[PDB]
Amino acid sequence: FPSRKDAFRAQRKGAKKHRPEIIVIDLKDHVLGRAAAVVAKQLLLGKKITVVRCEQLNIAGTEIRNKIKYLQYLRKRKLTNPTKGPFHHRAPSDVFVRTVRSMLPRYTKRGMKALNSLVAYEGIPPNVVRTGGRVVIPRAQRHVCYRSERPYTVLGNMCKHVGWKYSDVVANLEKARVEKASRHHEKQAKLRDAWKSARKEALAKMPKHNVEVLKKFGYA
Amino acid sequence: VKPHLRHYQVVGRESPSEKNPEPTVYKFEVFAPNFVVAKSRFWRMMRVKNKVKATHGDVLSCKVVKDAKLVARNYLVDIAYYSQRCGYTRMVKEFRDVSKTGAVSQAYHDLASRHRARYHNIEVLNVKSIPDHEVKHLSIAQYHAPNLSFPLLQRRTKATRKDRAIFVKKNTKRAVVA
RNA sequence: GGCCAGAACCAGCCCUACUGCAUUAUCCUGUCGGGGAUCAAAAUCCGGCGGGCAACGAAGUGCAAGAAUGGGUCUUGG
RNA sequence: UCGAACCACCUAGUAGCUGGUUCACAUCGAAGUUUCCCUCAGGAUAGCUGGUGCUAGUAGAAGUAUUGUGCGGUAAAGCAA
RNA sequence: UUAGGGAUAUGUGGCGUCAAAACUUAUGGGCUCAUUCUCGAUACGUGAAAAGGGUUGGUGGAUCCACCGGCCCCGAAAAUGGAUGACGCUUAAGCCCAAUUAGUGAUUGCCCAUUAUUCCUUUGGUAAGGGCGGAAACAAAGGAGAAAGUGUAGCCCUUCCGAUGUAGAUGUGGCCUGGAGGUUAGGACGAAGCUUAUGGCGUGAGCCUAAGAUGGACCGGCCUCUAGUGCAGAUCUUGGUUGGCGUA
RNA sequence: AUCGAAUCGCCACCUACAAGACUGGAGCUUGCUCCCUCGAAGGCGCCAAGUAUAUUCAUGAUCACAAGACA
RNA sequence: CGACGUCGCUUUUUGAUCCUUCGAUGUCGGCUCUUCCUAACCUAGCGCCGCAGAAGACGCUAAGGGUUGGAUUGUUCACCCACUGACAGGGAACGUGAGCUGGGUUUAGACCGUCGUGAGACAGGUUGGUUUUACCCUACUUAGCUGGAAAUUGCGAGAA
Ligand SMILES: [K+]
Ligand SMILES: [K+]
Ligand SMILES: [K+]
Ligand SMILES: [Mg+2]
Ligand SMILES: [Mg+2]
Ligand SMILES: [Mg+2]
Ligand SMILES: [Mg+2]
Ligand SMILES: [Mg+2]
Ligand SMILES: [Mg+2]
Ligand SMILES: [Mg+2]
Ligand SMILES: [Mg+2]
Ligand SMILES: [Mg+2]
Ligand SMILES: [Mg+2]
Ligand SMILES: [Mg+2]
Ligand SMILES: [Mg+2]
Ligand SMILES: [Mg+2]
Ligand SMILES: [Mg+2]
Ligand SMILES: [Mg+2]
Ligand SMILES: [Mg+2]
Ligand SMILES: [Mg+2]
Ligand SMILES: [Mg+2]
Ligand SMILES: [Mg+2]
Ligand SMILES: [Mg+2]
Ligand SMILES: [Mg+2]
Ligand SMILES: [Mg+2]
Ligand SMILES: [Mg+2]
Ligand SMILES: [Mg+2]
Ligand SMILES: [Mg+2]
Ligand SMILES: [Mg+2]
Ligand SMILES: [Mg+2]
Ligand SMILES: [Mg+2]
Ligand SMILES: [Mg+2]
Ligand SMILES: [Mg+2]
Ligand SMILES: [Mg+2]
Ligand SMILES: [Mg+2]
Ligand SMILES: [Mg+2]
Ligand SMILES: [Mg+2]
Ligand SMILES: [Mg+2]
Ligand SMILES: [Mg+2]
Ligand SMILES: [Mg+2]
Repeated sequence: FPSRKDAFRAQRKGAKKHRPEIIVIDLKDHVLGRAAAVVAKQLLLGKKITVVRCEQLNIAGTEIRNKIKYLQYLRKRKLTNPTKGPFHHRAPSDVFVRTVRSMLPRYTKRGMKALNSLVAYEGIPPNVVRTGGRVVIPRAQRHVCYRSERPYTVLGNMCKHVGWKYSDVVANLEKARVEKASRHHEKQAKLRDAWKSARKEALAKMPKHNVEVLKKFGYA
Repeated sequence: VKPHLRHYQVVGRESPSEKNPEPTVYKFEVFAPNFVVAKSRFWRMMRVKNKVKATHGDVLSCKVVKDAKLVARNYLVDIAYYSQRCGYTRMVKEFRDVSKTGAVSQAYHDLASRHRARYHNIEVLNVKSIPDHEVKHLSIAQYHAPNLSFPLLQRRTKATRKDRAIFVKKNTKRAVVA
């Protein structure tokens, strides 16, 4: 929440709404480690990145094997005083954040700034839905990274069985979002068709040598 | 990729002396990375077979045997290798390639993969091109059917190096970062 | 102006592009035979006989001496 | 203050043992091995190092080859010697 | 294998992030799935035997049987929570081979040293050379210098080579302190002493200037001589101070 | 109101979804044939509100943060 | 169950060594209190016996929870009397002395036996024999005040 001083300064200066350049990444069907490595390098290079749908990441192997790995991680604990010991997060977004954090120099101010430049969500929240098209990382997608014969796990199920408590809520929110977006996209089809028709018709009205140039460069 | 071994013919003899005014002349086929290695293998074979050492011998010729035109062929390779546990083991294998050097390089890679045998523990006995009706293994024989055809599945196609990108729009070819 | 910058030229140095000579035969190409397969063929393969330069930027091969004369030097001095 | 009191002096008693030992650059640069010692936590002695040179500055050179000519009883081999 | 600095190129080791390099290279070939010290990536070295069995190879024999190899699995049990360095990796970022932009055209993919090559500067030589009879001419309103020399603010110039180091040896027109014989200066228009975001010089020991809104009467340089002549620590000596602490 | 600042693509056509061992549609002969919009392009934006013989730019004097920024 | 052989594991036994500590790291046992391991005594599930039933044996997963009261002895160990579902084995500087206790071992007093000419000796027996200091840092237990997202700044702007 902004302070009254900041609001007063903004009113005095008389400026418009400002949004920094932010890249939104849809992490569905992505390999956890490779995605984390790419994101960490980009953060160190100085980008602002927001990742969505963290509950649909993939890890190679079997769900039982990865759950056992997580339980082995959970065993680690400072015996003398556990309140000071390692803190084990169960949400998929927190899992991804920790994985990225392990690939950064987290004990320097540069590393902390890079880490704070990252925001992670489960599903797609309303404040991110309408901000523009999302991107993918081609060199970290399952259908080009895993051989299809081998089994794989989905991070959401593993988190749900090791202690995450909001899988059903996330599923219901995702279903509602998809239904709403589908209705909106079913609308405006007439507008899209009208624009396509107008572009098709403009060729007969534009000058002929311009038509020839477009044909020569393949945009006809 | 072109094969990493070349086909060398080495012709040599023992230096003449009073005891042996007219020594015998020997010819040797080898597959080596270069002619220095070829000469080394030739002298090793001469020492272990005819009791003639490189310090008392002459090399009359060391040339490269050119390959024939590229045609899909069946190659039979008779090869052998040494290991401490089992002594010497000799085997005969069949490959499909376009040249003798390619077949021998494939055989070396196969031996390294399936038996952990390195270059200097391997001796090549023979290599030849054989007809289709003389092939004994089905894994090789399946490739000369008259109506062979198959699709390409589970492909990983990478873009041209100048056009590769890091972040790309979801259902779009537009690049976002590089 | 004994300050800060840009460009030009000179000497030196550094890194580029531009390349000829030897070799090829277990090879190249026709024809006859058998051999294979087919639905009939061809092709992979083996003998003879006649010609040869695989020469497109031939070849993953053995040497190379191509600046009469392209850029860098806040890495050197004018 | 006692398995030999206290005070002053010989007395700054002796210690092969423990501790210390005050400015800067420059040219060079080791040894824990030999022999003797009531010698084994110490010395003397040769070796390794520094300084000073003398002598006609290529000399009487060499942790290396080649050729010629001597020496040897380990590795291996043998028990049918 | 090491004087003070640039540029270029390498060694050992590496090229998923941490972390520079294949923004995860190829238009290279095979093998491997590992459920609570959680496969593997451990040169030296810092875990594993006898004996046994999922896939992929090889010798023989029949008309399907024995044999023996690769990778994997069982055999394999300890004391704080933990270690291929961490995360992670399985169309590997694992193991065995093999390349350099790829059957297209012949020769060095890339990254990192107190090493190699080259350039600038210093210092010392078993150092190597040249010059040193002032050529001539020239007032303000082209300039200076030019020493027969171990060592300096080096007599001047050119050239080549070496440069780390405990115990230890030696050298220095090398630094600093109290006093003596000489010589040359300074001071009430302010000596010694003391203070410093006072700069300048020297590789350095140190030297010199500035300011004092400090002080109030002595003292600097150079050549020789001389010694009770240089401090961070000795459960060091003497004096003062100090956290514990407004605490027990 | 100090405040001078670094940042230099925007859209009410991307801003919905799923699958890479099967993507436009059929046919049997199951890898070939035929048909179609021909199966590797989000839309704009880069100096006349649009492709035409219209129109002010200096002396800010040869580089210098871009002396300008609500596209 | 398993001879004759043969391969391994462990550091809860004793040896072997002499790397650290001699201008000092308080040393046996018990009491108190916490935590860890599994080579599993009881409690939960399974499998198999030469398992008719009952009572048992030999295995596998499993360390979550339990594992006692007394006589003699300084004891650890041992043995006996009882109760019980059972009375398992170990580590933590042979856990734990500025936490206690001081019975043992190991000063100076004294007696006995054996040894010695003697002063004296004996991992032989016996009796008597000072247990010091926290108010410092950290750890732990409770108890108060208070800034801060560029984690104190930029005006550097991201709403589940
Ligand atoms: K914890
Ligand atoms: K024929
Ligand atoms: K022991
Ligand atoms: Mg013919
Ligand atoms: Mg008394
Ligand atoms: Mg004395
Ligand atoms: Mg005395
Ligand atoms: Mg002594
Ligand atoms: Mg001493
Ligand atoms: Mg030296
Ligand atoms: Mg004597
Ligand atoms: Mg001593
Ligand atoms: Mg012998
Ligand atoms: Mg013999
Ligand atoms: Mg005998
Ligand atoms: Mg890390
Ligand atoms: Mg990098
Ligand atoms: Mg096998
Ligand atoms: Mg690990
Ligand atoms: Mg491991
Ligand atoms: Mg590592
Ligand atoms: Mg020099
Ligand atoms: Mg030195
Ligand atoms: Mg005096
Ligand atoms: Mg000060
Ligand atoms: Mg003195
Ligand atoms: Mg002092
Ligand atoms: Mg500006
Ligand atoms: Mg001691
Ligand atoms: Mg001590
Ligand atoms: Mg203590
Ligand atoms: Mg003590
Ligand atoms: Mg113990
Ligand atoms: Mg005590
Ligand atoms: Mg204690
Ligand atoms: Mg007692
Ligand atoms: Mg007696
Ligand atoms: Mg007693
Ligand atoms: Mg702030
Ligand atoms: Mg702000």
